[PDB]
Amino acid sequence: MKQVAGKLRLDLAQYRELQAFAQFASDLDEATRAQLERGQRMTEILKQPQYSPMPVEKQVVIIYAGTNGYLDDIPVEKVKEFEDGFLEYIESKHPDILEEIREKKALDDELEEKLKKAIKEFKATFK
Amino acid sequence: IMDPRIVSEEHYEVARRVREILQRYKDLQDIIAILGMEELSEEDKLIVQRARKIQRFLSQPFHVAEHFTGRPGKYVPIEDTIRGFKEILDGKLDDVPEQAFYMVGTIEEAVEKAKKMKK
Amino acid sequence: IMDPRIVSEEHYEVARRVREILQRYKDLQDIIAILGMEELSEEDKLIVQRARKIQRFLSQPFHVAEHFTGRPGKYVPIEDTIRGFKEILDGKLDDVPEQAFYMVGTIEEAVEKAKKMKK
Amino acid sequence: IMDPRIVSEEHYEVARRVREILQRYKDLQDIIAILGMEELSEEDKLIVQRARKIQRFLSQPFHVAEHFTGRPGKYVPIEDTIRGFKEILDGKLDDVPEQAFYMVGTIEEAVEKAKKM
Amino acid sequence: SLRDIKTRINATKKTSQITKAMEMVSTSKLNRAEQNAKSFVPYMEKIQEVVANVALGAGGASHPMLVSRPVKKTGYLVITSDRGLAGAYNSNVLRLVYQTIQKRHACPDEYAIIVIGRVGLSFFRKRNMPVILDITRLPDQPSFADIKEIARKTVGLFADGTFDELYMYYNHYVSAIQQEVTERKLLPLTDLAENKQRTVYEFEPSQEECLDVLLPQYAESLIYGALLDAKASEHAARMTAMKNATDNANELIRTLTLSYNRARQAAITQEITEIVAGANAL
Repeated sequence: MKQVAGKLRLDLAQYRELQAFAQFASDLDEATRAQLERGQRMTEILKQPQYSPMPVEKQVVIIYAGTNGYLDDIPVEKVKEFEDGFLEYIESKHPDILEEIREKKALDDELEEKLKKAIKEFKATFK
Repeated sequence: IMDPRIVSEEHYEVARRVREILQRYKDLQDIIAILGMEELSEEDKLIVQRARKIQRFLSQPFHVAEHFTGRPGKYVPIEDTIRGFKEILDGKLDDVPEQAFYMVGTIEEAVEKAKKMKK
Repeated sequence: IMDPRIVSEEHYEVARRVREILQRYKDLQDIIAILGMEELSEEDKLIVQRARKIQRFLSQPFHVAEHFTGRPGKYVPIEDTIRGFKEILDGKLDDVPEQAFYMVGTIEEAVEKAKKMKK
Repeated sequence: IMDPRIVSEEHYEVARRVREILQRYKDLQDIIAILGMEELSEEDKLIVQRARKIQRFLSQPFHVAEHFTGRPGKYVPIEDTIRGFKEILDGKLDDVPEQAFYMVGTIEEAVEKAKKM
Repeated sequence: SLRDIKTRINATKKTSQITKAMEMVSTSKLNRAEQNAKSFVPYMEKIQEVVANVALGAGGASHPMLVSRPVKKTGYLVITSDRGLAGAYNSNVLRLVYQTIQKRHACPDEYAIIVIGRVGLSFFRKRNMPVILDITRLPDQPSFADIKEIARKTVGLFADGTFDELYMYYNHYVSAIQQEVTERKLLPLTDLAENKQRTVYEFEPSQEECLDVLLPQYAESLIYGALLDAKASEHAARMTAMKNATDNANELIRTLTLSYNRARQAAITQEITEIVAGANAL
């Protein structure tokens, strides 16, 4: 969580300041557009229903996917559908990632497997 | 009782959409008094136009209020309340004037009242 | 004493017409504090132009104030105050600058004070 | 104690010039957020560069920090810090990387750190 | 009232953040307007000099657009912004053209008015004045082809002999804080540039037809040049207006905040003293 939440703090902090003024404007600099678009998507990942708490292993996976910016092609209304769809693909890998994230807690070593599954599974199905 | 497990699916959706459009309009109407309505975007103008109509359709003539309203009074069942608010949220009646929702009952009356108003 | 029965009809019209322009300018005051007077158009702009002149023509050099400023003091009769404010309200002195109504007695003094400035 | 009757004339001038440059840079920050660095005037750029280097030269490696970082620690006398900032304000060291002034003590250390790179 | 003043603070806070949004977006648009204008300057220099050199060099004045003529009627071109939050930018160009038409003409039939922008059109629609052209809704970035037909009507009506004198009123961009209300005489070309260095031009095309082609090119270039400066000065004017509006709102927020803190402390000391007075009495 310390490795993943560091990026979340910076992306979310730059969004709290920007939406209060730049929400209505039609054409701005690409940096500001990307900061608003990332902040809108991260503020959809933090929304959650009652009586459905998330295990830490599932939380760090979704936050990692959002922080790195793999949701740039996903509409702001579709982000909630993407959480359940990605966690369904991960159900098949729960035996692998539960033991590795629960025992080793090493997301630095795990980068290659997360990137490979998230990019190939969604790009092959969405194209 | 406003829990997704107790009420119908569309009752829950319509009630949450009404609160979001009116909460957005509440913060935006304050700005319009200093900046003017010409300075805001098309999404804001659309939210203002629909929120005005929604807020007026919440009004109803009571049977006990005949002396204060100059109207007989009306009863609206739950299915008609849900059906009426949904057409306003979906933009079906964007053409109807904002003055055709004061002290009315069912949504069919607003269209008849607009025809009586020659529009 | 500000009742139609006690004061002259000319006095009553001029006094009531003065308070209406001063109240209207106190309503515009909270918005011009942010945007300024560049946004205002037609009658609201003309109302502040006359309200400025009226607010300054209510200032008077006192005889007891000669010890603070080198200006001599003045006594203004009721017929002169009514005539001066009536012409300011009607717009007969719209061409004269607003700085020509500071610490004066009668309306003719504003005409010569403007002529001294040459603006 | 900041008045020139207690602090020396160069101590007052170095402190006033540092505040004036850092205040001017805070103005440019919202302009730098909306527009690019290349568009600024030659004098504006010559103050933005100076301000970033001065802001970094205010930084210092502490002795208590040796448990969290490799930096050993540094004590800088009043006479040495006043001497150091005066050289930076005149632009004598503008042809040096900004990282040479970051987490360093006395001004001679910035010169040797630059020579090492 | 403590509860009432808090609402004024909340309003001023949100509206200040919105005037700041209009300042930042206008700042970005001013840069594009100045960059775009500077990109057309080399083209403007080339096209204006070649038409000017052939119109005044190696020949006398024998064409209706160049030659002085008695004035039967005249036309005026005034350019303004489509939205009103631009500050004194629109009012000052209208002031100068209005006082000028009133100073030398006493009847509406004597002149014709060409206007660009919703506020300029509204100013002529109110009171009572005639208008020959009323263009509005032009894009934020104008191209040479966008105003081509508007310019064609203005130069065409002149070339057809309907107008004998024509003037342009527009704001000129000098600095981010200073913009100047400017006036120019578009036709007839009673004055022209002289480079003092000349080269040969083809003698096959007729003198009248040659001039009839290059005169419209100069008019289209001059009107386009005026729009580039007018859009840049509009964005500069709005940037300064929004900066001042935001500063006025930020000052009002601190003065209201201090008054709220005085009210907060006053309410607490009054409440605690009513409580202690009641407890002492009992």
